[PDB]
Amino acid sequence: HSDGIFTDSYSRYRKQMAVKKYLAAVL
Amino acid sequence: YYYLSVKALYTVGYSTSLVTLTTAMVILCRFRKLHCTRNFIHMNLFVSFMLRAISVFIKDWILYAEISTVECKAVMVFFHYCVVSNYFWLFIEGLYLFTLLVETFFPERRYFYWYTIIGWGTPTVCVTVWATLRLYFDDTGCWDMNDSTALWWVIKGPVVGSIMVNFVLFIGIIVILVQKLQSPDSIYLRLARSTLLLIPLFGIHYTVFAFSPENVSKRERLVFELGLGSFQGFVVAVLYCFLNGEVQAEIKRKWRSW
Amino acid sequence: QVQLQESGGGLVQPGGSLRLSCAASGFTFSNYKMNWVRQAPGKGLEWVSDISQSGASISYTGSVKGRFTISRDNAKNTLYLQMNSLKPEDTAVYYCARCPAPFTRDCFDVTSTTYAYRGQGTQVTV
Amino acid sequence: SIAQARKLVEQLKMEANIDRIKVSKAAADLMAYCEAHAKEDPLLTPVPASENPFR
Amino acid sequence: ELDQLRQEAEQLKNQIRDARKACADATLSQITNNIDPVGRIQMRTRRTLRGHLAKIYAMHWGTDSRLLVSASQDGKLIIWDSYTTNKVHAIPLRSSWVMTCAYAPSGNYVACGGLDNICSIYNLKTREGNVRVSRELAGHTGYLSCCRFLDDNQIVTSSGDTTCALWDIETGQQTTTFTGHTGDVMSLSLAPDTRLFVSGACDASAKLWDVREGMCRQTFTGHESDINAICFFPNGNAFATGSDDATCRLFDLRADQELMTYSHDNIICGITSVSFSKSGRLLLAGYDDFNCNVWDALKADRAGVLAGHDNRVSCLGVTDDGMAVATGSWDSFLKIWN
Amino acid sequence: QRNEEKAQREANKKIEKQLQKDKQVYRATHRLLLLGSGIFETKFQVDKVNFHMFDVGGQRDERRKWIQCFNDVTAIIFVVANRLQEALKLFDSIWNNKWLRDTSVILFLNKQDIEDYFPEFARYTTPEDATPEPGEDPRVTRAKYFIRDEFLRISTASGDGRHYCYPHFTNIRRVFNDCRDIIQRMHLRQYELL
Repeated sequence: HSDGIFTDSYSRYRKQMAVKKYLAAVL
Repeated sequence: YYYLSVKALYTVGYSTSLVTLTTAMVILCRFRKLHCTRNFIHMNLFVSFMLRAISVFIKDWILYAEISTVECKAVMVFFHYCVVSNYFWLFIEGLYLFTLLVETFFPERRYFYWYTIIGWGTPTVCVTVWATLRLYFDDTGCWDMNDSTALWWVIKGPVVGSIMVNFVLFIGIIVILVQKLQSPDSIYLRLARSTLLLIPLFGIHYTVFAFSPENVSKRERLVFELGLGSFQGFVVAVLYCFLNGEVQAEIKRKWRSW
Repeated sequence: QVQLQESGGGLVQPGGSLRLSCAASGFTFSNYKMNWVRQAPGKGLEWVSDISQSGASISYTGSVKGRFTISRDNAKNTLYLQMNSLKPEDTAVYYCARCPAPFTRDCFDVTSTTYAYRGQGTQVTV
Repeated sequence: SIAQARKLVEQLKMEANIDRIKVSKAAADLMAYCEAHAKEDPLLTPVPASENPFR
Repeated sequence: ELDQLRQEAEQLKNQIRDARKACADATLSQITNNIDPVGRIQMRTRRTLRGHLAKIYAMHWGTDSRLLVSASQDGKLIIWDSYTTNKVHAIPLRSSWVMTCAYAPSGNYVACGGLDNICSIYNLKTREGNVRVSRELAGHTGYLSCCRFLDDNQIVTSSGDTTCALWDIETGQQTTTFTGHTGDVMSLSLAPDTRLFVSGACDASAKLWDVREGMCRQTFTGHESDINAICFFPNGNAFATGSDDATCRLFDLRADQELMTYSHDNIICGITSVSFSKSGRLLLAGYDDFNCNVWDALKADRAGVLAGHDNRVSCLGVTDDGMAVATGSWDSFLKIWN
Repeated sequence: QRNEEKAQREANKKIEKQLQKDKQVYRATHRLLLLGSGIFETKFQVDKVNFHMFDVGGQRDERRKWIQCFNDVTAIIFVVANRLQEALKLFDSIWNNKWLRDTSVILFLNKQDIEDYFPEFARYTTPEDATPEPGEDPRVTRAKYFIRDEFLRISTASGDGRHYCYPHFTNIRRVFNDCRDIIQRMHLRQYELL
């Protein structure tokens, strides 16, 4: 539905800002 | 960013569609002249809207502080329920008016009892099948990702299903309504006014982006279906509870009684 | 006591002109839609004219259109019927009926003389 | 008719011979009845919730 | 012969008019002006009886002030226990259009009639325990607008053919036929002693009858339109009427003339039901509008309203002990106000 | 006492079960007043739909009181046969009655092969949209549609959409279809969409 797409997109976004930041410090 | 631009937009939509539907739910319950078998369909819709606005205020808080707790796994099941149950009370309400025009005579009137079993019962079936499918195949965190599209179509299936069916029932009502206008018993002006009334009640704005892939256009799909689409509960209240000749009379009569 | 005592009428030559009055008493004349009905010799009652309580909302039967004219004076509680161009078949007993309830737009005044808020009639012979 | 119009004569004569008392005497007995039964009117006087069966 | 017979009756009716003008020396309002008013009388719906598919037309309290029978257009006659809200009987009728219902003063029978012209008497206390029609009093040529029990055998019925009739249930044929009205009779009310009964019709006239002799004692003409409801004063020496004239009037049997009118400019709806309180101080009158007024029957000043029906109030009745005021409406719901 | 109140509350429980088996049969049947021993009922069924038509036979010709009973009726079947100006003045009262203001009026017009009672008939020409059935002159068609336009002068001068007139020419099929249009327009009006 419409809310199940925002949570898919926003959760994957916050996870991307967490992995791409943790990988940025160690690299 | 853009996500906090929408997340801070529907929390105002889900909020003004919560102080308006509760006020609408009170007027429908307080005045006993407004107790029909159609105002019980509206009352079940108004509660399904409030269950959707409440379950999202909890969902955002649990998922985002603004850890994979079992309380996530129990709030997503409550989130995919109070939303799927809203796409079904929009469909049931379109099916009710369609069975008031078609099948006009010998109305069994047990349909209203079967409607609660479909409005509040079919979501419980489709959510539980989705929930018990996550614990067995894909259990990732709070399962807010929905990466497994096969398991996501268990929720998006009935949701989109009640949008292609609630659309053909919207046309069937428009076809029947215009025949009442075509008969000799400003024709474009009132037919257009009536169409603007059936759109928020049936959720026809969901037909625009339904059957469309999630990736093709998502930045505009969410500002339309969630930004201004979360104001549907508010529009449904003021159009059908307020601004209604039958309901407005009750406040008027009970005003002179005061 | 709702008393509708009308006046006028009599014998006039075909083509003459009469003026039927109706002195109404016993009720607030300005609240009721007054009527005019007649009973032709050998036939039941038929409706002739009426007028709303407002003062200007008038209807006639097809056979008296243009010839007859109803008019009421609420300040005097009187109902008139200016009859002009009297045809020979327009001879009957003219009753000054009244609609039953006040502030309404419906009337049931032609009821086989069993109507209570009606006059005794005036003979109009032509 | 002539038959039903005669009934209106034999009746108005029978109603004209009845004895009518003055309304200063006939209306002084209506209030005087409402002053001897004002205590036994549960609607006129507030009823206590104990005796009231519709509490 | 009608040349003089119709005009001398105008002089005969005229010498009746000034005889009533000779008795009018002090209006009821002037006499009751000294009495201290009742202020505001606010009653509230204690019970709301439900279960009638169609609009209620008539109700009648039992003499025990507990049970009450309500008649509805659904074709169902229901006896309710105003105390416990329970339904005692659910008598189904043959004809759905029943415009009246009565409760016997012994609680054994209930009557109902309407557009079928028949007055069916239903026996409650039967040997089989059920309820069925005992007699069908078929002698009227118009609809039945009212029904009142004198005994378990004598029932006086008001009909739409301008005639009231006294019946004998054990036989089924009219003991007496009361004639004199020129419009269809809409309501009657038995006197406290059940020796006389007034009756209002659609000719704006109320006639005081005599059940034994079958004649018309007096005729009261004060209204301007169809008298829809009538009720005796508890003293038995007065009665109140309600017409489509949007006014209520208190006539007097001993003064032969109208004593007081109960009208207001805000109300244009005709009174559809009239009843008195046990003390005879209040005059509860139903109206075409949902609200039912409460009139100080001595000061003609309004003293309360019962605006909860939400539909035209078909019927209205105060208990014999004066406890409750059951009001019925086209909304299909009968509300008890205390 | 608690036991007899239990027996009483069980009698209310058996009654309310019957009042529910009657509410279904009451909503299924559609009442019809046939205007023109105190009342005659005709029970016909079209497409398994129970219709109850009630002819007022033994009632007097003063209707201002017993006509208020038929306000919850589906439609007032009004058969028309100066017998025509009397029906125009009666239809004008059924239409402008506060109680019958929400009651549609199906209307039938019997006609066979008008100027003395109505003078505008010498100046009325049948509208071109009128469809005459073959078998009779185009002059009675000018008369059949003049009377039809005389009842629609009243049906349209008042009524904001609460009740509708359905004029016809002369069965039960036309009352069936017209009753469906009456209820459908009632449901659409409740939803405030028309």
